[PDB]
Amino acid sequence: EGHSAYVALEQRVNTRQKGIIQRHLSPYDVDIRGNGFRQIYRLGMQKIRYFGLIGTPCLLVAGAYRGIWVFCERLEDERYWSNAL
Amino acid sequence: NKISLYRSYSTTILLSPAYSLGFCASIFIVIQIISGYILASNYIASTNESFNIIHNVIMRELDTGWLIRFNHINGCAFLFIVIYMHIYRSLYHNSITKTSVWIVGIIMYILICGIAFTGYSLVYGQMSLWAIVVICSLVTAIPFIGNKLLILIWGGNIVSSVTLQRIFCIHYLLPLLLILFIIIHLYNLHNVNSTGDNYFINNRYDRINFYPLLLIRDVFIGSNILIIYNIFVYYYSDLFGHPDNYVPANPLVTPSEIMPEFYLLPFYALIRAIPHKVLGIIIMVLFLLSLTNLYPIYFIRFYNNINILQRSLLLLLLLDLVIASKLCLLINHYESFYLLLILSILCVLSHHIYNTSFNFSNSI
Amino acid sequence: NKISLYRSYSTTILLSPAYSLGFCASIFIVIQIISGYILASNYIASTNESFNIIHNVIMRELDTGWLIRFNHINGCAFLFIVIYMHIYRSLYHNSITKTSVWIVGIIMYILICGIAFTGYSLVYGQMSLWAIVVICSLVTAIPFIGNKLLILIWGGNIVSSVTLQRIFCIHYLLPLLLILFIIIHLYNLHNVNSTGDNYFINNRYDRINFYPLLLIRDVFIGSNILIIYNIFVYYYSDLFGHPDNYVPANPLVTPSEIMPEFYLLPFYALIRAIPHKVLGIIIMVLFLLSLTNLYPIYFIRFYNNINILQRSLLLLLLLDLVIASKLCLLINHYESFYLLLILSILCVLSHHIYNTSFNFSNSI
Amino acid sequence: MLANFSRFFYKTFLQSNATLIPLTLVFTYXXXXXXXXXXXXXXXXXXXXXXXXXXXXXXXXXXXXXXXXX
Amino acid sequence: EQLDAISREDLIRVAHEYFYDKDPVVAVIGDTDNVPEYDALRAVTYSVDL
Amino acid sequence: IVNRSTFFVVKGHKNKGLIGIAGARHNPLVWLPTLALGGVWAWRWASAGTI
Amino acid sequence: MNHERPWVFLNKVTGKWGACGWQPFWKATSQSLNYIPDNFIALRTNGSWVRNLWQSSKVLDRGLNASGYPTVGTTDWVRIPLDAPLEA
Ligand code: HEM
Ligand code: HEM
Ligand code: HEM
Ligand code: HEM
Repeated sequence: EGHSAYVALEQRVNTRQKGIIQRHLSPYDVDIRGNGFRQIYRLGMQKIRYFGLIGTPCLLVAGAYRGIWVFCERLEDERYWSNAL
Repeated sequence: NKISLYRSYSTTILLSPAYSLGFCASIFIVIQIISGYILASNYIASTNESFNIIHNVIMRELDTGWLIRFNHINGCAFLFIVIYMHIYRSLYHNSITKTSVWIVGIIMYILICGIAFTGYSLVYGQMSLWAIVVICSLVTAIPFIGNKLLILIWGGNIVSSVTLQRIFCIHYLLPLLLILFIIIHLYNLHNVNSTGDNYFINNRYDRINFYPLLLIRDVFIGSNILIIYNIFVYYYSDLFGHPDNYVPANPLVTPSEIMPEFYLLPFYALIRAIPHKVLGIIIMVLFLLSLTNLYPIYFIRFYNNINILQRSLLLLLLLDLVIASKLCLLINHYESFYLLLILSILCVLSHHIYNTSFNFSNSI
Repeated sequence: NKISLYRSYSTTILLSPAYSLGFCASIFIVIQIISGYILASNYIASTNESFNIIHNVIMRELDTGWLIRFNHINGCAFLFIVIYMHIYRSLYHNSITKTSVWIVGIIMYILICGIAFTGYSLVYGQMSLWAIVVICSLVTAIPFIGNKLLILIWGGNIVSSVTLQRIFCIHYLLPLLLILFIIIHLYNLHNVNSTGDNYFINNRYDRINFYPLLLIRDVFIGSNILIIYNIFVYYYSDLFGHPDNYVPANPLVTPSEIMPEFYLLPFYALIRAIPHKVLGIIIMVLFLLSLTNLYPIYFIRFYNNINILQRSLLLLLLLDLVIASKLCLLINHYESFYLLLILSILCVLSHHIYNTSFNFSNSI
Repeated sequence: MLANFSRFFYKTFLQSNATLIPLTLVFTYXXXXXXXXXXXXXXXXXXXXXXXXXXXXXXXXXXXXXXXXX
Repeated sequence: EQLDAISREDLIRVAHEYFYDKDPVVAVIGDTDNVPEYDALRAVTYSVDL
Repeated sequence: IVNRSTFFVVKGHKNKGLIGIAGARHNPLVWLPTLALGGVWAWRWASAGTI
Repeated sequence: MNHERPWVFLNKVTGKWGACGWQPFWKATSQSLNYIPDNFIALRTNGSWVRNLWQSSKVLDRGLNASGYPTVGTTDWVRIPLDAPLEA
């Protein structure tokens, strides 16, 4: 791990770290249900908003393609029903 | 020294469940390797015994030879599904910055397409024979040395027993090279580490040990995806296939519609949307070569971030590929779908993966 | 940086031409891989049409399928000759000190013996069938599972096309594992370097660049070895084989004498010199396991020098092995040679490769 | 003589890969391929001529011609 | 007077006569653990492209 | 030649290539005889004439 | 082109002298009307070496002690430059 590209990068870029205090609890003292429903709600809402954002162009283009698909499908149905093939 | 085992490799904490797709693909590679080795131990490659030895010996003389065959088929299909999800995630999170990992992955993708095609050729059925014929007709369009080349590929003017035997040797050989390339894939990744949901440069205090947390997450996601996989093995065994491949090959008869497997359809579209055969070959080669990142080499290039516009365009690319596959299958009877087929193919060919910083410059 | 290429790895100046045996072995591994891949692309494994497609389709319909087959046979023979010389050299210069290199080498030797056996089985001739029968009968002596295991291995009570198909798949697969183990062999060697004629601890001023001097020496020695090898491919094409293998196998008829290939005879001797079957199997396993250096594991051990007495005893080992092979094949008509066969086997089993410093100590 | 000839030969042929590669190809063709291989072929074909396949075929045709007209 | 009459082509010819694909003489004092040996140095006095 | 200042300039990242030395390469027309002879020589078939 | 300026060989034991120099020459072809050839034997000079040779002829033929001049290889010939008139 010490001879890895990401370790080399962190040594080149980051300074010698100082003044950082981390606190960790053992999993036997942490409840798996502790922050469950709140996180479910928050993440669901976030993903709903984000997909509503980034999905709009796809929705618009899919609507245009659906219009074209309907037109072509009924054109070909009319062609087949009149022996015009 | 168990501690030394824990700390031999550390990753970011932002590995969402979407980062187990590589492990799922590994599971399916293992399944394909084992099932294929068991099948090959009961397989004879010839035009007089191949189709029979699959449906009359493998699937009816053994206890669960049918189960082994269904595993092989549906494992191929699910391997392709998982690999497509893997690629889509890599594009979504701007993982092209992992240059070694990306190049090895593209090589593996091309290899896996080749493996799937050659394997589908081994069931000497109607679809297998006529897919071989169509692809080789693509081959013979090469200027100058095409026809001779075709003969060398077939060992004759038609597909025959020697053709099946060489295809069998290729199908056996390639997956092991794929295994080596997977090893290289993982070696490069462990050299550069994983992106995660967001890209950060972390010191050892911000990273976590890979073992055993991520192995347990991989087991969990793998069991879920194996449930989904086995739903198809036992209850939709023939959903990822065409029934005409259960008809023994008839060189004198061509099927009504020759259609490849769902995971090769996009490539097939690139051939139907380009009228000139030579131009189609050239465009396919350029497409495959352009998925890579082998140019520039000695010009300074670096990678910037990705944004919401790019993510939305990626979703659009997915839509266009799906539409192109369906339409390229539909154009056989209805000729008015050429408009939408060509439109979708042109849209696919004009998708930006890497934002060229060279877009902006000044003239002398 | 061409200079960086020259200095990437350096070795000792005391590399006599005897240190090209590994390169020659790699040459014959390459030849075997290529010729075997060409043969397997024209091969059908089945008792009905195996012997026929080797002798009637591969040899007589292709342009030089006969030459491919002869290359493959004599390449196996010469690969074993070169490996035996390689082992003899490594014992002569006390190369058991390269612990990792030696252990990988022994694993590779076992793999190659298996590859040779499974390959010889594929020619469904009299010798192949009855060598399989004898070996699998030796399998039948295991306590409490000999018949269940034998049935599992053969797929039935008798050798058949399923057995041929298993053997074909194993013969195809094993050489690729062999290539991986060759890569590991060379990796370890580069880690610990070579011995040369004598062992010295040299600084960089006493070592020479490996490339291109030793590459050119390898080319020269390989050229001479290939001349010698081709004198057999073209003029003595069946010197190492047995004519009874040019007879299609009859399960109802047993050959007068069942003799394996000349590179397995020593093992066969161990079987013939031990009247009890279980004891013979135990001795075979112990022999193969004692060739390795996996014990002691945590006790402190180190290797001292080698001397003229040990080299003379090494010559004696060679003599005993050769005589044991010849006698093992002679004893089928001449009963009095059992004495000399047993004597040679006993002399072989009590040969000291590693002189243990634990031979001298005191008591509490 | 050898000094000047050596200098000329080196400076003309061996100094540049642009000439050394075609010189090597000329050696391959007009010496190894069409001078040793073809030479041995012609020599073998000539030594064993009385019992040649072509000779046998010709004699066969002649004997058939003789037998037919009788 | 003789120094302003030198031609660039003449200088190039002199440089090519004595440097390109010639045997050098090397002297090293110090940590020869890192200084390349003669053989490598003899192989870099010419280029494949030329 | 491009009529653009479209390349990132870095200290010392100059005259980098694979095969030769920048500024010391022949006219690319000197390799035409080599390529021609190599193509004509290599592109040939061989048969043992076994009946 | 840049070669040596013309010189004078002088043999000691025989005591016999003679001028010499490098003569360029090329394959004959059409000439140029607008060009009078420059000084080619003594490049970049006003051609005084002829005057120096004419002046020095009496000195050399009379007998010159040229032991202070370089020799030509292992022979008995020495080179006298014609950059300046020779008086000794
Ligand atoms: C060494 C590993 C493998 C071996 C030995 C092997 C062997 C075989 C054999 C003998 C068949 C024909 C039997 C049959 O059709 O049921 C086959 C079919 C097939 N293989 Fe493989 N295979 C291997 C790996 C793979 C891989 C990695 C893939 C790709 C996912 C793959 C895809 C296929 C496909 C698509 C078929 C035809 C499916 C069908 O029968 O309809 N194989 N393989
Ligand atoms: C057999 C098919 C493949 C397998 C088994 C495979 C396996 C893996 C594994 C195990 C990882 C690390 C775990 C992870 O991050 O998901 C990974 C990462 C990656 N793979 Fe693949 N891969 C495959 C195909 C591909 C393809 C086709 C590409 C496209 C070029 C690709 C590109 C990547 C990238 C970019 C990453 C790192 C993503 C990141 O962390 O930023 N892989 N792969
Ligand atoms: C993947 C590489 C290889 C493949 C695909 C392969 C395939 C085959 C096949 C199809 C045959 C039967 C055809 C015949 O008997 O002429 C055969 C025979 C044989 N192979 Fe291989 N082989 C490979 C590598 C090796 C290696 C490394 C050895 C080791 C010496 C070996 C030893 C033999 C022997 C002894 C025979 C039987 C000789 C005989 O025909 O009398 N093969 N192999
Ligand atoms: C596939 C067959 C084998 C190949 C291709 C192979 C290849 C090589 C090569 C290339 C080397 C280094 C070059 C040399 O010293 O000759 C080497 C060294 C060595 N090999 Fe192997 N080897 C093979 C089998 C074995 C076996 C069966 C042994 C027995 C244990 C063995 C033991 C060694 C040892 C001890 C050395 C180092 C000798 C020394 O430098 O003192 N090899 N081998």
